[PDB]
Amino acid sequence: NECNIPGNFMCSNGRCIPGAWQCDGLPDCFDKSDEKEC
Amino acid sequence: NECNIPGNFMCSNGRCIPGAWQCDGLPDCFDKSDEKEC
Amino acid sequence: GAFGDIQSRTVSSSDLYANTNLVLQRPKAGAIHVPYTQAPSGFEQWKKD
Amino acid sequence: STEELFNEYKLTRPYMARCIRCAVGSCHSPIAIEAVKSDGHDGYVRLQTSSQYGLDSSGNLKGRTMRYDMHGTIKEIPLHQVSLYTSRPCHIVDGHGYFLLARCPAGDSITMEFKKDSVRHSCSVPYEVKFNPVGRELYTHPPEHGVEQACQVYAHDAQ
Amino acid sequence: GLDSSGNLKGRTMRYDMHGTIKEIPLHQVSLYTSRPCHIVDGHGYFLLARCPAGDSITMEFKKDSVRHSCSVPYEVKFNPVGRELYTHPPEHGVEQACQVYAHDAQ
Amino acid sequence: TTMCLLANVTFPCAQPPICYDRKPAETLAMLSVNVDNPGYDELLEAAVKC
Amino acid sequence: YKTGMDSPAIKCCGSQECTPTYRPDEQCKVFTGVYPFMWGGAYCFCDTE
Amino acid sequence: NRGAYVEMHLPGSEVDSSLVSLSGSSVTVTPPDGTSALVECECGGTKISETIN
Amino acid sequence: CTVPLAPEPMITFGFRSVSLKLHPKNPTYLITRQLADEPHYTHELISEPAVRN
Ligand SMILES: [Ca+2]
Ligand SMILES: [Ca+2]
Repeated sequence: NECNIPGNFMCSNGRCIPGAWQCDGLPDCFDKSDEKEC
Repeated sequence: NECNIPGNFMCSNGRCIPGAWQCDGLPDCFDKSDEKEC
Repeated sequence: GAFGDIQSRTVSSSDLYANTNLVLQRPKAGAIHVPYTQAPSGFEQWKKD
Repeated sequence: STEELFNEYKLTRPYMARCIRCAVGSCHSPIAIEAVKSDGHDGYVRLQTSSQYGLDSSGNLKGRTMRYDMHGTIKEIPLHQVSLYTSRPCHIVDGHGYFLLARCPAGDSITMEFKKDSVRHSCSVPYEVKFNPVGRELYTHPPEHGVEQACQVYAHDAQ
Repeated sequence: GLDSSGNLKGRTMRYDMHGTIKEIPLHQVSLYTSRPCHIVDGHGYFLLARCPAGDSITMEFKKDSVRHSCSVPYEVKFNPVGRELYTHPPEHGVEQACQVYAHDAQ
Repeated sequence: TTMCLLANVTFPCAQPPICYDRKPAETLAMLSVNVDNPGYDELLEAAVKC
Repeated sequence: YKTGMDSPAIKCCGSQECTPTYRPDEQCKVFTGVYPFMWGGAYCFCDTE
Repeated sequence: NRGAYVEMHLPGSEVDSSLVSLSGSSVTVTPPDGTSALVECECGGTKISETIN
Repeated sequence: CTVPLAPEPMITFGFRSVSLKLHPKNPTYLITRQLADEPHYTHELISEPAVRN
């Protein structure tokens, strides 16, 4: 959905990570939601 | 030129080391100024 | 929030009187927890007085 | 899309500046601190340092690393090796160029330090880092639950 | 500032351990009053540090996976110079006469 | 429409003749002159990348 | 606000002047009798001036 | 053991994503070894199936 | 941002009077005002248990 803090990307499980952690070659989400469509 | 704190030795680049670091065999100041005359 | 918001008749009475102003709140979107609001402990406030 | 944002700090380099409180005394520091902007609410500060974040030691992309000048020869370390603290220990979120986004509690100074193999580097500057609640209850640490409210925090992305 | 056998090694600390004498390098000794401190030097029984104010001091190190500590309730106070009361000294200003512990050992 | 400058050359700002990966100092001196400019972000983004 | 600060202009055995820029609340002042220190060493070779 | 106790309960079902995967056309569920599971879908109609390994 | 939520005040009614028992968890502003031409507002920071009539 939407993270409360503006500059964040939301994982599959609802955990918000920074937007510069999406598609970086390092796993951060459970089951790699930042590592799917890069 | 002396340092401010009363027990310091002064390097070539102005940086002040403790007074017993002057001839100690380990490189403390840039360009080894303290280790030049031992 | 005062002395005796918890009142058990003896130390091992297994029947206590509780008037602690406990109110349940609505949980955050996407979180499994029980939020609640209540007045703080009056035995601690009595120890502070 | 993040790389077109990022590419402008390829034009630059880290530098060595003067920190008045190094690990021993006053020295010339690879990680000297320019400003600490804490005007948002929930404890997020924005450091500007004498180092760079996100570039490798040559100039290209790399994930969570600090890049710093060391007497001419630009070096690098990972970002989980860099700690910083105001009064309590802080938590680094991300870095992008000369800037860093931490999460610090309030305190009357800010100290950044990393550790080499046996050489410890530090910089402490007397800049007030402050914490700001939201609304009419003056918490010191943000709560576990409550009513949602509008705020104004530092954005995580480097847009 | 001494070696475990009795020589003069540069930056180390020399401690007894159940009758027998050991040593570690000084950069694995840490202390703190309220926030962390920074050891400058040491000579004999006396360490010189730089510390913020606090109620106590905890000097600690870790030789094996066994952590040594000691906390004593001794007040450390930070004393400003001049008519203007600060907690961390400024980046710039004017220079007044102050009295600090001399870094040497004379 | 806004035309940037490198010399007496009003080139399109979205397509500069030089890029930073091939010219290290000439692109920095290209961005040196177009600082006071409404079209500096376009020249910036087109000046590092190709 | 944000106090912007231009980098210092050092001249070894010479002198300087003040060039205005008409920036907001701009303070400019020159200082003599300097002997600065970079990370490499003494930036000048002169004692005074 | 002094007279003060905390209370144990049956754990619920923890949904785990790392089990469900995509084949070519169907949805492949791989329960962990020596452990049952259950899958609930609403891709067709109402659905429930307690699959064991 | 998620903000906390103070305990419910215990309102006791009287003839042309409202009493308020206020037990705060952390310091909390009580802001009152009358709905007339003179509002007579009251901006107070209450940090302890306090009765306000
Ligand atoms: Ca990632
Ligand atoms: Ca030396």
